[PDB]
Amino acid sequence: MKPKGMTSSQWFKIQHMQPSPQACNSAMKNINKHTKRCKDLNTFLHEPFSSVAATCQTPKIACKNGDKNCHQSHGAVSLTMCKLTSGKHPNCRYKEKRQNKSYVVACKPPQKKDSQQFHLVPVHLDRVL
Ligand SMILES: [Cl-]
Ligand SMILES: [Cl-]
Ligand SMILES: [Cl-]
Ligand SMILES: [Cl-]
Ligand SMILES: [Cl-]
Ligand SMILES: [Cl-]
Ligand SMILES: [Cl-]
Ligand SMILES: [Cl-]
Ligand SMILES: [Cl-]
Ligand SMILES: [Cl-]
Ligand SMILES: [Cl-]
Ligand SMILES: [Zn+2]
Ligand SMILES: [Zn+2]
Ligand SMILES: [Zn+2]
Ligand SMILES: [Zn+2]
Repeated sequence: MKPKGMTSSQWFKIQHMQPSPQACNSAMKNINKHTKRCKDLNTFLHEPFSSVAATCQTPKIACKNGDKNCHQSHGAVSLTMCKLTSGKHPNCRYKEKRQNKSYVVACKPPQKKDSQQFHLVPVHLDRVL
């Protein structure tokens, strides 16, 4: 789970930002280190953060929860889905699936001491098209 006191924007970066692609089994170790149990599924976006925060500028659309703070990407990007196939921590073994799809992020204003560069930042990944 997201550590107490960490912002949602910062968590989003840890969980999903992977500008240079990494193998799932390596990359999922840093996702799995807070619970030290194997996360079942995770998607990594192979884009610079600034390009994902730029998506917060597209027209507002409904998230999966019904709230109108989601935003679709301008275009498809490279991303990797990781899916747990076996193991127990620290042996979380994943099957990867590399894809080129658009995505939808939920966005909110930055909080606390988040950077001031972006007036809306991604706080969670809402869907992959
Ligand atoms: Cl997240
Ligand atoms: Cl951390
Ligand atoms: Cl940590
Ligand atoms: Cl995910
Ligand atoms: Cl990043
Ligand atoms: Cl949602
Ligand atoms: Cl709400
Ligand atoms: Cl293509
Ligand atoms: Cl998420
Ligand atoms: Cl969601
Ligand atoms: Cl989805
Ligand atoms: Zn940590
Ligand atoms: Zn709401
Ligand atoms: Zn997430
Ligand atoms: Zn959502």
